[PDB]
Amino acid sequence: EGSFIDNSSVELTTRNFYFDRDYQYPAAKDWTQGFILKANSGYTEGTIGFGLDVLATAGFKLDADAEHGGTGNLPRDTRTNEPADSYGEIGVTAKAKMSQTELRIGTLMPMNPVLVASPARLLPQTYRGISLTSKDIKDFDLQAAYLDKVNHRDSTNYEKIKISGVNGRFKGAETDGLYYLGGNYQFNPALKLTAFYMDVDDLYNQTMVGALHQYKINDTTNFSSQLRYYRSRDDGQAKAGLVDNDLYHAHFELKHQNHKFIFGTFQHHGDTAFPYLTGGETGLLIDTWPGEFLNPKEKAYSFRYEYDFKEYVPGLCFMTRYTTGHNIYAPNLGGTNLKERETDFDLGYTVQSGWLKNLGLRARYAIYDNNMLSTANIKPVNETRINIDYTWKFK
Repeated sequence: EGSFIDNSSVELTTRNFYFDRDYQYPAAKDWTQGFILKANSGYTEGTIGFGLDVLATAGFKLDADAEHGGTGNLPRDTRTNEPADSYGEIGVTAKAKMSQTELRIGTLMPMNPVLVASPARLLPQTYRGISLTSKDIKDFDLQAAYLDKVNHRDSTNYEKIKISGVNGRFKGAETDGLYYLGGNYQFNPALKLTAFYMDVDDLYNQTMVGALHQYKINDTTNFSSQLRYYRSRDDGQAKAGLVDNDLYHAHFELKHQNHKFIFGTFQHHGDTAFPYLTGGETGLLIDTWPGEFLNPKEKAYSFRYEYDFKEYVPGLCFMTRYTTGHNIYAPNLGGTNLKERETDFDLGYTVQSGWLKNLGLRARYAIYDNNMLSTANIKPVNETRINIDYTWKFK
């Protein structure tokens, strides 16, 4: 009984994480230590191959006053509100696969343009469900899933999925489950086109379409164009209320030598905001941090620089971004035509290479403001994140 175990991988990340959200509601602030264990067995020999994945996860308090609770890093007692001394999920996934087409059941971590299990706090959020995925049809990279429960990043248990009522944009309310499906086509070597559909029962459905385009000029000098469209609405009884949003997101990139230069825009049309699920973020951006820019009717613009430092220090890498929003419609929260500001700074040192393969060191700072009412959930804030990740590889 060889492959299953000869090919198994076994990795253990250790993170030390400091999170502080300060306003001028008190600070939401903690210092925490994490442990993430992934064991994915190889595949059994045969026409069909069988396997077993394991996620084992544990967080511990280091300094965390109860009055600064509810960052996403520790759960908190629903009687007393103390953030826990410690906590841990154990999840398990089965696998089957012929060719390059696989089928999974149990803990899952979807990551596509409509849906993202959340990496953004100490521990990941997971769903449970069934996926199917396949690259066997030529040029098509596909995925589908049916998901029925969710385990949060700051919880221990599988709950029912539900929709965020942030800012009063929608009545929060829970579903029985959701599916997605889509993937993408490679049209020709420069161009690549994407399509998804996600139906969340009695809550909302969504259409995503898109296209990425590559164009090179030098060895050092490079440029891409991505144009996406998202049509968000109601499946059946619509227990959330009205959902009527059309989003257009264009995103361009010029890389020259070690520098990048990036422009984004969101353009919202319709009567409401762009909906999403609780305990996480969106499949729109890989991160955009405390400010999110999804208010109803909003028009927003984003500018980004990056600098890779190979020349001086292999592994070192820097970023900064200015993001502005407007014609924002929230009469409950102080007006039509409101606005949002953010300034992000981000410094990542990661050692690929060497005997410290996989050692991470990272600062992130954000300065977010608005002119909306103090009684909004998304509130003017200055957030700090520092983390120290290392990973062992036992096999």
